[PDB]
Amino acid sequence: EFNSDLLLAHKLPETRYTYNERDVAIYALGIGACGQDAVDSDELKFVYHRNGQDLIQVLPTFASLFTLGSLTEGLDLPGFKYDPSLLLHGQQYIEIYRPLPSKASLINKVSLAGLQDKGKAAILELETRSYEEGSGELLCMNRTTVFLRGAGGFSNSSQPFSYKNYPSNQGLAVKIPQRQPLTVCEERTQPSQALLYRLSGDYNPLHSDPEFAKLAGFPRPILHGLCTLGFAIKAIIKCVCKGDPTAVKTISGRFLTTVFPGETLITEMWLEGLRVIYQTKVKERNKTVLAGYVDIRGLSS
Amino acid sequence: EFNSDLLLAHKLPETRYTYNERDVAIYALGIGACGQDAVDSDELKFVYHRNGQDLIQVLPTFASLFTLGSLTEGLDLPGFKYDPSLLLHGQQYIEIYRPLPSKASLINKVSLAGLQDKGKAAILELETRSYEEGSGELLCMNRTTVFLRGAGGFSNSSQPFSYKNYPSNQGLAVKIPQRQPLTVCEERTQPSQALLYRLSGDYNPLHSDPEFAKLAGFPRPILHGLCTLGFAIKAIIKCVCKGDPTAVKTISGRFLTTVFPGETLITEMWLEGLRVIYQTKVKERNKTVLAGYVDIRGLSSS
Repeated sequence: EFNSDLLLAHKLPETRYTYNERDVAIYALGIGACGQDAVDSDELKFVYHRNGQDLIQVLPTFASLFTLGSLTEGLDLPGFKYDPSLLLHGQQYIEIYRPLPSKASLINKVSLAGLQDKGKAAILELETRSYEEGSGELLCMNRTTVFLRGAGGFSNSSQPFSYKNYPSNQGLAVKIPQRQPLTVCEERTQPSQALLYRLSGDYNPLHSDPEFAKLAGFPRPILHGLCTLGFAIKAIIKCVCKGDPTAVKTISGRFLTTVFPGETLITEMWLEGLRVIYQTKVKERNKTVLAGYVDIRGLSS
Repeated sequence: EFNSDLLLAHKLPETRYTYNERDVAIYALGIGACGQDAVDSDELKFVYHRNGQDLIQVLPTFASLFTLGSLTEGLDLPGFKYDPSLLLHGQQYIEIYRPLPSKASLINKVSLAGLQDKGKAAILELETRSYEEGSGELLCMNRTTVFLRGAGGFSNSSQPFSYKNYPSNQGLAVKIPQRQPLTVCEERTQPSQALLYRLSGDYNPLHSDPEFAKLAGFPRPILHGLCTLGFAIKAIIKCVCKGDPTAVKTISGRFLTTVFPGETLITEMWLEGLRVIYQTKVKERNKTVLAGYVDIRGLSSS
């Protein structure tokens, strides 16, 4: 019952998403803004402004909230079924075309960017393009890569189905350079980090419910992968971009191991031209949990 | 009078662009579609269709017409002046997000993507984002890179101004692999190629007027670089993409040497994953005129 033509021709429905400056600030606190210093000049601008909360600046990983809903709700594709509870989020890819406003109404155009038959699992890549309702301008684009356990085996083993409808270098794993890191930044997450971060939209019991997380194989609920990503990109903004969030042009994050709220995240950064290569480790268990890159603006001044 | 902040905050006005299926076919003929064979199944679909001309397919380099006008008129940027006649077109970069329709009404939002003080010249990069009027969807994006002779020295030479507002890997020069090419395709351009291609929009006398071209430093009028680019990308569509223009997702082309209408273009191609690395030479003078890459769709069922 799987036909590739029908699936490639299928059109996924568009979405609306609305947010305001209070949503922006709750997100920023959810990913640790001013977590260590209330008067941190670099990070205070993400949660407060003397002339009104509408003037706070948006952290670029906020754009990841614009995808929420599709994959875990269901998302019916012609000739391709999967179990959403065994879904794993493999990587996130974000491109920021314009600085994100502190409030907006978005229209999200969604499209199937990739599908691979991997034997027992399938890899699915969904693209969300977020247009601002007033201007009509494209603010950003997200590509979400999920590992759909149990969803494989829908095509012929002689030629497994592989589909990539985007430039293949985007989100490619980049090797960690052999030299010492340019800058290392360390930040502790709060014991309640997941309970606060989930108020930005992702209410998955896996990050809040002890019993549910035990049944998933974890001794306590685990921090959202996208929260970890927010911490890392925040660190890059602080330690490489001189505090300016609008320096961030692309974000690639590959998720590796689980993080538990209350642990300390260490982000190591290298600079390769105008690409920041980075890696984030949990200090306590000394495990790498996140890796990727950030393309940044070049400006001599 | 040059301030970096004032320039970065400056917003360029948007433009409208309209085309139909006749514009598409004239373009396709302008970059050599069916140049060698009228009944070529691979290329006839770019200029004719059994069920009406509106069902012809659009060659992706057609999107380069959506930029025309900007740099050549003048385009005033705060604190930065330049002479548009001393403009040289260094590279083109195109991203195709959806296959281009055979007729459209576009809104082009334009923005300053890059500016460099290179001593006596400046490098300027303009981005055009083309939205379809009905859907509002972003069809494609162009980045045009021009070397503006005489425009340098606008910043303190003590710290030359460099500004790049896009992911720097896009359009990077990629090394030609040391192995032999996967595929080579060669096509003769027509002596009148530039006279036909300019009817798609670029009426610069440099490609049509013998006296004007001599005064620019050329023995005869030269073919538009974007015409050469059309030839290269068409060759890649036929020789790598099995004839499907919608396989093309990205186009980078760096212009290197002059081409004269009537010369024969040789395109060499290499495959590195889903990136085609390419190079175009003029057969007669054995000179490289164009180089870049094309990112293509991956689809196992093709």
